[PDB]
Amino acid sequence: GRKRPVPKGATYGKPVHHGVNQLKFARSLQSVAEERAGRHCGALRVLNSYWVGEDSTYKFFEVILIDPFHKAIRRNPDTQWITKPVHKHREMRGLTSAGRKSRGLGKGHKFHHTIGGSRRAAWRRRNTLQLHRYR
Amino acid sequence: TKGTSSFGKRRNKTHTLCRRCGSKAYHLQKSTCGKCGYPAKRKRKYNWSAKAKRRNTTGTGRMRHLKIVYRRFRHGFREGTTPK
Amino acid sequence: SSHKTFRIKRFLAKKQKQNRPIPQWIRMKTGNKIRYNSKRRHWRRTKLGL
Amino acid sequence: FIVDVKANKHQIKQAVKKLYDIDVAKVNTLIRPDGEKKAYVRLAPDYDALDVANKIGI
Amino acid sequence: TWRRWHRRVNTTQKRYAICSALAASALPALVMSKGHRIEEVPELPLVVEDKV
Amino acid sequence: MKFNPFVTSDRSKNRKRHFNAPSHIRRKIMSSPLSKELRQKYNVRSMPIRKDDEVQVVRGHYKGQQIGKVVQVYRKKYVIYIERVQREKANGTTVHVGIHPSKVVITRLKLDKDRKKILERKAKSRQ
Amino acid sequence: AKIKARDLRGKKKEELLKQLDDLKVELSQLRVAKVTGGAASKLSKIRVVRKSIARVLTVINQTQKENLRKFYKGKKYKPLDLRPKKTRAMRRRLNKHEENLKTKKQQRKERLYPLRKYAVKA
Amino acid sequence: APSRNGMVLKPHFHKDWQRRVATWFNQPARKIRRRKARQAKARRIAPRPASGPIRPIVRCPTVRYHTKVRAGRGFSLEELRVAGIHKKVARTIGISVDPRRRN
RNA sequence: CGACUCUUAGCGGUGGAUCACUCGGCUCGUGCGUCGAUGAAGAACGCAGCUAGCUGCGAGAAUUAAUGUGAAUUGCAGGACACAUUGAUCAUCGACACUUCGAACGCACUUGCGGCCCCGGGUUCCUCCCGGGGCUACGCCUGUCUGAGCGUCGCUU
RNA sequence: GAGCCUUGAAGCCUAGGGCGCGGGCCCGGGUGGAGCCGCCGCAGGUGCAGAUCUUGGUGGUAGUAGCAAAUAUUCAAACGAGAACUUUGAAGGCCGAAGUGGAGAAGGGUUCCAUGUGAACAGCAGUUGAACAUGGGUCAGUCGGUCCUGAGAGAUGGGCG
RNA sequence: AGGCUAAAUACCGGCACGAGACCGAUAGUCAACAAGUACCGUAAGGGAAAGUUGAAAAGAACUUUGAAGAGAGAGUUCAA
RNA sequence: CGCGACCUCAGAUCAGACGUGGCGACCCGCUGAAUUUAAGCAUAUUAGUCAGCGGAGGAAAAGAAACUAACCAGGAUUCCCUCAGUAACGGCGAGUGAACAGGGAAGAGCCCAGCGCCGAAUCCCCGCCCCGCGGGGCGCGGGACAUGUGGCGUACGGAAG
Ligand SMILES: [Mg+2]
Ligand SMILES: [Mg+2]
Ligand SMILES: [Mg+2]
Ligand SMILES: [Mg+2]
Ligand SMILES: [Mg+2]
Ligand SMILES: [Mg+2]
Ligand SMILES: [Mg+2]
Ligand SMILES: [Mg+2]
Ligand SMILES: [Mg+2]
Ligand SMILES: [Mg+2]
Ligand SMILES: [Mg+2]
Ligand SMILES: [Mg+2]
Ligand SMILES: [Mg+2]
Ligand SMILES: [Mg+2]
Ligand SMILES: [Mg+2]
Ligand SMILES: [Mg+2]
Ligand SMILES: [Mg+2]
Ligand SMILES: [Mg+2]
Ligand SMILES: [Mg+2]
Ligand SMILES: [Mg+2]
Ligand SMILES: [Mg+2]
Ligand SMILES: [Mg+2]
Ligand SMILES: [Mg+2]
Ligand SMILES: [Mg+2]
Ligand SMILES: [Mg+2]
Ligand SMILES: [Mg+2]
Ligand SMILES: [Mg+2]
Ligand SMILES: [Mg+2]
Ligand SMILES: [Mg+2]
Ligand SMILES: [Mg+2]
Ligand SMILES: [Mg+2]
Ligand SMILES: [Mg+2]
Ligand SMILES: [Mg+2]
Ligand SMILES: [Mg+2]
Ligand SMILES: [Mg+2]
Ligand SMILES: [Mg+2]
Ligand SMILES: [Mg+2]
Ligand SMILES: [Mg+2]
Ligand SMILES: [Mg+2]
Ligand SMILES: [Mg+2]
Ligand SMILES: [Mg+2]
Ligand SMILES: [Mg+2]
Ligand SMILES: [Mg+2]
Ligand SMILES: [Mg+2]
Ligand SMILES: [Mg+2]
Ligand SMILES: [Mg+2]
Ligand SMILES: [Mg+2]
Ligand SMILES: [Mg+2]
Ligand SMILES: [Mg+2]
Ligand SMILES: [Zn+2]
Repeated sequence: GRKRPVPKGATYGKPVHHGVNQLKFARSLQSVAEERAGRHCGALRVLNSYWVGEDSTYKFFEVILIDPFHKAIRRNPDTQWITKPVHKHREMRGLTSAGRKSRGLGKGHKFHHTIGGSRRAAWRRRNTLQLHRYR
Repeated sequence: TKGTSSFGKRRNKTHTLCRRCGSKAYHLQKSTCGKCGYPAKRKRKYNWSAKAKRRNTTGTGRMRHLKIVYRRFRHGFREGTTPK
Repeated sequence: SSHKTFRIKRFLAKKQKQNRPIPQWIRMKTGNKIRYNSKRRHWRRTKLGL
Repeated sequence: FIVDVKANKHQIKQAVKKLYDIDVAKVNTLIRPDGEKKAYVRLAPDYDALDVANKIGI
Repeated sequence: TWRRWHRRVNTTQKRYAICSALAASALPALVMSKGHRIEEVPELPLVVEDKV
Repeated sequence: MKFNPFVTSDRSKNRKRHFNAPSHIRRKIMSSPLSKELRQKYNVRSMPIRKDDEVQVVRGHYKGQQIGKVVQVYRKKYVIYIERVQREKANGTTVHVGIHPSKVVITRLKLDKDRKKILERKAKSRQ
Repeated sequence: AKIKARDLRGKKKEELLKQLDDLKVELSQLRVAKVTGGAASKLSKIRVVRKSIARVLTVINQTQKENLRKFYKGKKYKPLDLRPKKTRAMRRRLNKHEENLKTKKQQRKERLYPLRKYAVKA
Repeated sequence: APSRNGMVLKPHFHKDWQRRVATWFNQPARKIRRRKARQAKARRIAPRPASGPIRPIVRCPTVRYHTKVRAGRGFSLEELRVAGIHKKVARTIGISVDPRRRN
């Protein structure tokens, strides 16, 4: 898990938040690997990634990247969806498999917190104080 | 000897005119800017100061390319020139 | 300071270009209400500071 | 003469020799504080500065 | 901006007001007291032909 | 009544476009009516005025029977100046009086091929 | 005397260069006349001289650009100033052919099962 | 703070609701937009009828609404096979097809 | 009797309140979806005949070319006044041009110091010789060129 | 309201006439020059004597305090309408080489120089100035930066995030 | 435990746009005006004041006192 | 010892191409307090917000069920009215707080890995010819990727011979 970057473990708040040692970071390490790979190479497009190794400390992933300007990918129209500019940097918006699995969406009674789109859109639609002309 | 006798010793300017936004903020002793952050690749902007965005965002200078981007978008980026 | 870099002399050269009053024909123009240069900098009261 | 600031002694010397058809002994440049360059172009002793000034019209 | 601007009326009261206005348009004293010049005008509510 | 929703009835917007219209719009603004015999002869209501048009003034301090030729058209001031219409200063120097071209009845136009094309378009559009 | 663009566009570059050199000689002589005092009828003239220099330079650059395009037209990998300019998103448009390019399964599916036109009242 | 005999009130206004106030000032605007959308569809798309695909007779799952009836989604592939037509051929005819609906 | 002080009224004097006006804001709604490595936003400097600011431009610098309209811009002298040649201003702008810093990109930046290729004159040629033109930032993709291994193997000495 | 009017609306003043108990109002007289009011309903950012109220302006104080740190000025002439102060002659003094002298670094940016004006600035004054307006002025192989490292700051390889 | 997909939805940034039971230069955006300007702080940053002659300058020719500032006559304008 | 093939790699100012940065009102991902309330204050509320960081588009996200329900069963995502200030959470204090129906706008569905079958029938690049305007895209001859697996036939609604 991650350690809180506050100096000397001091939070300066209520006793809710003094747990500097344990913040357990809602994104997965697979999503961290996707972020680091795509941000080191923003010219590529992060498709997916998978686990290949662990010992104690270092967790090892292999990431597949798509080149949106090679001619074999600009042709073959089962692949042209990732060439479109709405798929730029999927790894940092949370559009891959590990990204969706870290966002925690899906159909069910176990996912009413993010009922549609995202949890912030669900918060928006549930705390919109809606007002009309005729009341 | 705290005030007017100590104002006379102020002689060496720490801030000098930077070269990206030009606002006298390039701190020479630290080799960085105080307003835009010149050795950083990105402009130093924040949300706690709305007036800094009001000074520094687009619409306050030339927009010498961006206005003619509007002027070409008004017709649709033509390539042919004219009839006779 | 009597010796300084080239950008400071560019800045001081533009300020010497600025330091001149309104000519007598712009006030004589049509639809004008500019009567004196309000951006007139004097070298004692206002210091430009590089 | 008054010269643009992007020129040097050699370009001023070549410009004078290729425009006014006269030889140049030396060129001393300063930056005039309005923003231009003041160039003192001393000519060869074979030429006459008064005659060159009358031919260029100053 | 969220002042309560627009006010809903019952549709029965809307139709009631329409019927009351159309009934009060038939009496000559009410329309002359509103100020329309009905001196030389013929009979109340005027019905013109289908060629109009 | 105004029906097209892409034109203003706003007083501020109309005065803004009027006092900041460019010169090719100000030529259309500074249009002048014609005399009754000339509009009978040409079948046109009004024409934009130019440098060499003869002018009878109908309203103002100078009124009627003063057919003169204009000299200057300040489109910045919306003012034509007439050669016959004079006013002395204090020091005996004459100067032309400011006359707006909407209070101007043109008695003689200037003949030009471009104005013949304009007049033909006016007559064809008036029909 | 006047300098017309249709007069400039018909001449060769060896005459345009000499006429430009003559315009710049007149430019320098009227700069000398501007510095000295009694040449007050030459300042609108130096205005129209520098506008004429701009016109001649424009005609020369137009001629050079169209002369470059006459043999860079139809060539693969044309240079960057001759490539289209429009905007970056319109550079990252695929193609009309790459947009209309469809896979064989979807093409055969549209061959077999096309959309129908109909009406349902009786 | 409380008073005489009135109902205990707990309004949910402690959160900063003033930023997120969505007031329907564009409700006739959306009405005109959606009128023009339906009219532009009926003009440009087809002589197909508005609300094009046909919907099934469907009973509502409840002990409350199951006495009533509803226009469903699709025609429940076993039903479509008994009617005897292909799936996408039915979709191009105008039959709405849902592969999930059982019988 | 005059001088000083107080209260009204008339007139006069910094003062700009009230009233009247608006090329201004504020709110709402609709239409479109638009930056950049082919150099973005921003900044510095410069440009008018008389030109400090704003506005407009980039050594072609108060705009160039083309189209449309059709005799002006204007405070002043001048300039094209021509239109049975091409035509001033204005708007559109679709063609050219767009100094320097700036993601800024040869290095950090003191406008300093270089390194290749080509062209002109300077002892007609490199040898740290002047001017001009092109290139020279990081990461990465596909393909080409070169070589590193006691990584694995084939054939032979 | 076939309301009021450039034959004078709003606004403002008034030792004028009046009404209502009062909130206030109507008319007359004087400036002003383009909009205003009455009734019935409707909606308010709708009435000020205060809040060490906010902004702006003005009195008593008041022609009052104050123009007093560093020994000191005086006569004649001149340009000038105008001189305790500007310039020159002369006299007497001070700073007295650790200077009230001659030039520099940082800092200022045209203040340096000439000509002209003296409403504005200089706490009085000017014919004077660092004020104003116009025009000038900074020339380098051999003076310094540029070259070098010092304390230190720093990117790539690498690591962290 | 792999992936795409238009529609209804949102928009206080931007390009034009139309309306207002809104405000009227101490109000309304800080800014109707050479406004993020003058100016202040080393810097982050803070941040103003400031609309109106006339229908057209026709902005007072000329005489006179003073060196001028200013003034008395005279004149333009319905009106100084 | 030398030559060659494959696999791991390094170099270049190799040919072609790509990301940086800005605006950020709407949208996505992370993490992220306290003033305030609870009349005190720790749990709670403020708030999964303010600030901070990273991204793209005119929309974004989501989107074809490892779903809802438990009866005469429905059937992608989104948006509105209801559900509902309800079930429920809470020093069960202050307060917080959904969902399934149901009615409407919108309607569009699909593809791939595996399984086998097709002698890789597939894609990238280079050179010349066939070509029309304002310009780049099909067909001929050899250089690579790919058998550690291109493309067609296939998608849980069954599919193939
Ligand atoms: Mg109610
Ligand atoms: Mg002491
Ligand atoms: Mg750098
Ligand atoms: Mg300062
Ligand atoms: Mg308006
Ligand atoms: Mg009580
Ligand atoms: Mg709060
Ligand atoms: Mg005031
Ligand atoms: Mg032209
Ligand atoms: Mg070169
Ligand atoms: Mg009343
Ligand atoms: Mg109030
Ligand atoms: Mg109000
Ligand atoms: Mg008061
Ligand atoms: Mg009171
Ligand atoms: Mg007080
Ligand atoms: Mg006082
Ligand atoms: Mg005294
Ligand atoms: Mg005393
Ligand atoms: Mg003293
Ligand atoms: Mg004397
Ligand atoms: Mg004398
Ligand atoms: Mg002595
Ligand atoms: Mg000593
Ligand atoms: Mg000394
Ligand atoms: Mg001096
Ligand atoms: Mg003098
Ligand atoms: Mg004084
Ligand atoms: Mg001065
Ligand atoms: Mg020497
Ligand atoms: Mg470091
Ligand atoms: Mg690194
Ligand atoms: Mg799935
Ligand atoms: Mg998905
Ligand atoms: Mg959508
Ligand atoms: Mg006022
Ligand atoms: Mg103000
Ligand atoms: Mg006027
Ligand atoms: Mg009067
Ligand atoms: Mg309390
Ligand atoms: Mg407390
Ligand atoms: Mg919480
Ligand atoms: Mg935030
Ligand atoms: Mg970005
Ligand atoms: Mg975009
Ligand atoms: Mg998705
Ligand atoms: Mg409670
Ligand atoms: Mg909560
Ligand atoms: Mg499925
Ligand atoms: Zn900066």
